[PDB]
Amino acid sequence: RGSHMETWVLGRRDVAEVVAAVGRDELMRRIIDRLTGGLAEIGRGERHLSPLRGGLERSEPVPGIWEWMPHREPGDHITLKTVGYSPANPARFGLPTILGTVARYDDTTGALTALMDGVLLTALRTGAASAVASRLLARPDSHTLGLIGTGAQAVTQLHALSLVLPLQRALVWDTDPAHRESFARRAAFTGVSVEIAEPARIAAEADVISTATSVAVGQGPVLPDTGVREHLHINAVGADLVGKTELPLGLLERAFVTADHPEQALREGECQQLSADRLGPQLAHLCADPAAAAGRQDTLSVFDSTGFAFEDALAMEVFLEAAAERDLGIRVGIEHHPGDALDPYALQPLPLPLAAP
Amino acid sequence: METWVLGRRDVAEVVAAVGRDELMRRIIDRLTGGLAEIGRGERHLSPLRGGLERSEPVPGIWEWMPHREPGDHITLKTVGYSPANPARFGLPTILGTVARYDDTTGALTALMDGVLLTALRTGAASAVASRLLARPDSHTLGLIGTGAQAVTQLHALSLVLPLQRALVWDTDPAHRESFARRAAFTGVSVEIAEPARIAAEADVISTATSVAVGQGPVLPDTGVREHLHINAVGADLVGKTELPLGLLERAFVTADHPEQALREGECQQLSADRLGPQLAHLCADPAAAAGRQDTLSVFDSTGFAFEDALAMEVFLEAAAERDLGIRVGIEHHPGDALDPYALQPLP
Ligand SMILES: NC(=O)c1ccc[n+]([C@@H]2O[C@H](COP(=O)([O-])OP(=O)(O)OC[C@H]3O[C@@H](n4cnc5c(N)ncnc54)[C@H](O)[C@@H]3O)[C@@H](O)[C@H]2O)c1
Ligand SMILES: NC(=O)c1ccc[n+]([C@@H]2O[C@H](COP(=O)([O-])OP(=O)(O)OC[C@H]3O[C@@H](n4cnc5c(N)ncnc54)[C@H](O)[C@@H]3O)[C@@H](O)[C@H]2O)c1
Ligand SMILES: N[C@@H](CCCC[NH3+])C(=O)O
Ligand SMILES: N[C@@H](CCCC[NH3+])C(=O)O
Repeated sequence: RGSHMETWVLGRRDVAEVVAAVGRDELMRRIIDRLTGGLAEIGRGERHLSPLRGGLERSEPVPGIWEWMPHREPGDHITLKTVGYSPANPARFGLPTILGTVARYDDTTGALTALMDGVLLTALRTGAASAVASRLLARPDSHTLGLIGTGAQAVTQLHALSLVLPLQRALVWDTDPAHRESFARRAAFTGVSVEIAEPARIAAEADVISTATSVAVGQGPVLPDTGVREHLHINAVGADLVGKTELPLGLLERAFVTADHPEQALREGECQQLSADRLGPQLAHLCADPAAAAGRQDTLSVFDSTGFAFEDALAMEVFLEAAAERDLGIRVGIEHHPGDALDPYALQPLPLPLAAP
Repeated sequence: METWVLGRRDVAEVVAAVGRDELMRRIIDRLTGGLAEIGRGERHLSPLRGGLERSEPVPGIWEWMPHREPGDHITLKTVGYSPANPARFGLPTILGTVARYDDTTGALTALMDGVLLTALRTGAASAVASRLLARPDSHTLGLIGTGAQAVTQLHALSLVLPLQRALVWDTDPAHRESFARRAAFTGVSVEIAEPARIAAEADVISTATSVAVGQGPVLPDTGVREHLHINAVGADLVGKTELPLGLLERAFVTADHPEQALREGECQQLSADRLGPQLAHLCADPAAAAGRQDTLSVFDSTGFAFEDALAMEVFLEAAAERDLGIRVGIEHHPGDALDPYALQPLP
């Protein structure tokens, strides 16, 4: 742990190479497996939920939030995801709405040991979480997926869920016609047929639904309370600003609701709409004991998804394992570790030339 | 767009090209101007920092410190306090990094060392406060704690006050005995002296210790020169203080960040209504300080992220001028913003 040590940086090209080498399906399966196992450890009391995430809300050019998401594994390392939600990014800047990075700090010394992209990782672990929850709460013969919001998360929602359920078709809606019209192309690699459908038809026909929209505060719901199939399972994934919800209260009030992180869901999930005592067991509890969801595949269920840093730490480990196996990334001395630990000015600039000019 | 990364080597090169005094002055100047802007209501204090307490190896904390300049950028310092680092690992107790994110898009635009930058802006803040609240003819500086921050407390204060000597103490004999050579570059003579003597002879003191919660105080509850000014710089865990209560309770106290001070500063010992005007208020109206040079004063320093934003800008200006640093594509920006898998080209 001496001063010599440096930070392992995985850039955009290294993350691409992991995907190419491992393959999209297998990478996602790995992340599903890792999350499943980690959530079960939480459910058994072996590990703790992450502290509540925090952020700085920004009103322009459309309201969004930039957040910090710490998770400590005592004695090992601290993970921090720094992540923005800026829902004008695609149309104004050609950038994703969700832009972030994930860092690892040594628990013992506090040294920054690794840093990587958070955009891909976030999309993957968020799809994976919906898959963990849906494998438990959706009918195992579910064939039709509904998606409300067909932006970036929708892509990994469909992908992840196609890996745990025998999906054959997706019925999809977005309030931006261009975004719903491009979804078939973005979704084609999954082999799942895509059709555009209005929310009322999605509600009526889907076996499982994911909502993942940039709906503004107080502008929900995004799925009307219009008649749904009895066994419907919904992943409510949209999460950013306090005040943002996507599901109608009438539906939520008659569902079995599992939150990823109950205290956080009550603040910024659909559980904003509910009292604490109406919540079913949390996702970690279901992972430790799937029968705590007994019977809930045949009745209305909702997985309230907010995202928490433990999920990022687990996904990051999957990337760092595959990247280490292929020798990827670079090492950069970012942090100053002075030769004399008590002398901040003990720096080492490049030596000066000796020869006469 | 890619992230501009300034590592230890680039930071060393800034110091070598600009020089230590000049770099410190720039930071003093930027902070003085920034704090005065806060004091006029043109800018605002950072939100309260947060952290994760760590019990081992000895109690420490790893913290996150955000600051937003709306429409411009967001700064985040991530910083550990791990006071076994020097002796166990040869690492500084304070280890961190500073990142900048575009406010509009969220994108990570710059990343740099936080170790040097922390020590500089922390010295600078004491200099800002001391120029206001110490006697202008102050000749004797006292330092309690002679580790990393002491070096920049001395340097910064030597630039703003006519200091002739530093009386110093550390509970680790090796740490006090090495201080004269770490300080030599400042031209201020160093003498090792016990806390009772430092308390009684200093014109200005900075306390900057890794004292544990429940340990200390680091000066005795004694009589002091009437005009004594103290910078209380140690700050880490909730619970941690350095000064005796009887000294604090008869001082005029200014905090860098009053809410933060009340939680993790000397002001943890005081009720909220005993804090006086904050540092930014004095910076915008130096006349409010001028009567308090001749009676006991304390600057309660915790550090806040605005200071890190300002110091980082100084470094980025100097680095751009010499085109230092590298560019790394860290964040994935997919060719289609709505397609996370659009990673093309595959390697
Ligand atoms: N739960 C988690 O772990 C997690 C993680 C990542 C992102 N998120 C959240 O998922 C949501 C979507 O993120 P993204 O990366 O897909 O954003 P995106 O901008 O790529 O896609 C969101 C889409 O929602 C559409 N939309 C807005 N209002 C709508 C409405 N009323 N009905 C239908 N569609 C609507 C937009 O037109 C856009 O296509 C955000 O709230 C984001 O913060 C959650
Ligand atoms: N802005 C701020 O106010 C700010 C910024 C950086 C660091 N700090 C804080 O300043 C303190 C010191 O940081 P550092 O980087 O110099 O750490 P360091 O470990 O380099 O030096 C601390 C020194 O304090 C000494 N010490 C411990 N207990 C003492 C006692 N009772 N009396 C005298 N000396 C004692 C130690 O032996 C050590 O040499 C920490 O609390 C740190 O978190 C505050
Ligand atoms: N400003 C709020 C945001 C909470 C997180 C919202 N997803 C906070 O820091 O507490
Ligand atoms: N655990 C506390 C620590 C505050 C920072 C102390 N200097 C928090 O997150 O609020």
